[PDB]
Formats: sequence, structure tokens, C-alpha cells
Amino acid sequence: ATGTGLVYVDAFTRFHCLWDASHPECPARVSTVMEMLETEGLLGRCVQVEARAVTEDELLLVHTKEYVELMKSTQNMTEEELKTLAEKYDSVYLHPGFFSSACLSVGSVLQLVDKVMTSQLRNGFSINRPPGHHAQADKMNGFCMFNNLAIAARYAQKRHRVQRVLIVDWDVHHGQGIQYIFEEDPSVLYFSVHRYEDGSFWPHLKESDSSSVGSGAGQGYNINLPWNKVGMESGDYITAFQQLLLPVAYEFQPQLVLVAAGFDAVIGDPKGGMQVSPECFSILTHMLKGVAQGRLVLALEGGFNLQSTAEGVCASMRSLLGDPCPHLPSSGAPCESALKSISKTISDLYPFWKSLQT
Ligand SMILES: CC(C)[C@H](C(=O)Nc1ccc(C(=O)NO)cc1)c1ccccc1
Ligand SMILES: [K+]
Ligand SMILES: [K+]
Ligand SMILES: [Zn+2]
Repeated sequence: ATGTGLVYVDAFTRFHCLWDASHPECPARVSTVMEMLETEGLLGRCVQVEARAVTEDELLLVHTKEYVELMKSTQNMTEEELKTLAEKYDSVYLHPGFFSSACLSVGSVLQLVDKVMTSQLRNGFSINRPPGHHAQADKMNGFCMFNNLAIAARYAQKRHRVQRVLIVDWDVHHGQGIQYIFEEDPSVLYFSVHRYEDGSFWPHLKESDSSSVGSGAGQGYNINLPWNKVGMESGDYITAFQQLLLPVAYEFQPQLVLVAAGFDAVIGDPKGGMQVSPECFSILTHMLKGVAQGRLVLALEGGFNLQSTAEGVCASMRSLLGDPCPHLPSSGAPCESALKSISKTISDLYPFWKSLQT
């Protein structure tokens, strides 16, 4: 009942980019994570949880029938057909095994949701690829086919009858797919901190700015924290969690926390441009264990430096397992640019959250 679940299957390595041997979204991402968890002795301290394939009905909580059908058909396509389809999307490749792996990727999160919601485990982490947070109702995007966490959130609500789910997205990119899916939904609060640079950084969306707060019944339930300078450090992230995310999370009172656990903000990532120490993720994970009775499930999103991502996963896992948090060399003092972004997000969200008022 107190344990930490871990899901990993070899199927997560069984797809890769057929037309770019240097593609950064590659099978080594997950095998290096598993190898470091093993050598650090963390893997043996976790409860191994089996994966499962998502069902059509589960996919349809988020995705359209037509899109599911098209994705299913990719398993029978030629390489030329896969490339022609992949090129209709932004930042996507395809592979004959992609669909099968994507179904296990979603299902791995659902397995952990089952165990955590029924108190069989305290928390858990799926070491999954493909990632999910960019995937949309009817299209692939950003190396994602299905939106793992969006499905998991609606599954927790439908199956386990959870009323409120908090999704925390600390990947360096905006999870616009999650934002879109829950745009009008007050039962799922989406928080994303991401590099933005006034739209210069991918995916270059105006909707990634803090003015996008959700709409209709969902007004106030979408919170974007855009960084407009590179080089953010641990103290910038800790400060954002302390000033903005935690006060709102406690007011929202979620019954489950899902984390889009990308590690492309870690020092050394080839694209993220940030300078967050892997150890920072021990602290960020610890800061999220205080809501939802500690019912916390992390799922791997991005992170392209094999060592940096593995270290970030290990740091998060140490906190899931209850190990005392490391001391951070860096002082938790944020930079001026981070404070500017945090204050602006608070300004945009204050009408909706009593915890964000004076
Ligand atoms: C051209 C560049 C802007 C583009 C890109 O970087 N996309 C991108 C999308 C999602 C993630 C992610 O999942 N991060 O966690 C990471 C990167 C790209 C496209 C094709 C091959 C390489 C790179
Ligand atoms: K993010
Ligand atoms: K929402
Ligand atoms: Zn990313």
C-alpha cells in the first residue's frame, strides 16, 4: 500500500525513425532510464506493474473514432505511406510498431492509476514512450500519437469516479494537446511551465501564453507559465511551484495528480535551453505529494539528453520512494525574468483563485 509502482515494457523500444538515424526521439531514451534506475538500486525498490494495451473505448475518452482508425491503420502501411502521413503533422515520425507501442504507453498510465486510486500503491512512474502531451483529439503532434495523461485523467474520472484531477506539466514544451482537450473543463486543472520566448520557441502558439486561462465552464482552470529567457534554474521552478502552483492546487483539492514528466528542462538537454539540475526534480516531486493524499502518477514525456533525462527520472523516483530530499547547491532565489513571468501568470489567473489574491 505504501509502494511506488513502475511500468516498463520492451515494446517501448520497438519503434524508431526509419528515415533519420539521428532522430532525438529514440529507443535509447527509455533503456537508459531503466539502466540507471537499476544501477542506482531504485528499480529494485519499486513494485513492477504490468503494462496493458489501451482499449478503443478508453482512447475515445479523448480522441475521435476517425483518428483512432487512421492511427490503427498505420501498422499495415509501407514506409512511404508512413512518411506521407507523418509529414501531414508537425514534428512527427511514424513506424509500423508505433501504434502498438502507443497503446501500451497509454495503458501503462492507466495501470498505475488503478493501483494508486485503489491504495494498492502510494504513487508510480511509467517509463513510457511514445510521449503524449502534444497529441490532440484528431491529430498527432510533437512525437505523440495519443494523449497519455489526458486519457488517464478522464479514465480516473469515469472508472474511479474521481471528481477533480490536477495535471502538472514540467516538460520544457507546452502541452498544448492537454490544454485543448480540457479547455472548457473545470474538473481537470492543467498547469504547464514551459519555454516560450514570446512564441519564438516551438510550438510557437499564442495560446501558450498566460492569457489562455480556459473558457466557458473551464475559465480559470488552465494555467500557463511561459519562460521568456533561456537558462532557468532550479530556484526558478521551485519559486513557481511555491508562489503559484501549490496555492492553486490546494484550493482546487484534486483527488489525483498526474505529471507530464519531461526532462528537457534539465541541464544538458539539446533543445530545452534550461539549466535545471536533475536533483531539482526530487524537490518538485516532493512538493506535489502534499495534495490528493499523495496520489501521484508520473509519465515520461520529453527529454532528449539520455543522461540528463535518466538522472531526472531517478531524482523524481527518490522522492516517490520517500527518500529525504537533497540539498540544492543553487539558492532557491529566482531570476528577474522568472519572477516577471510568475507575476504575469498570477495577474492573469487572480480573478479565479482566492489563493492568488493580495
Ligand atoms: C525542428 C524542431 C523545432 C522540431 C522539434 O524540436 N520538435 C519537438 C517536439 C516535441 C518534443 C518533445 O516531446 N519534448 O519533450 C521535442 C521536440 C524537430 C522536428 C523533427 C525532428 C527533430 C526536431
Ligand atoms: K510544460
Ligand atoms: K481545464
Ligand atoms: Zn518537451
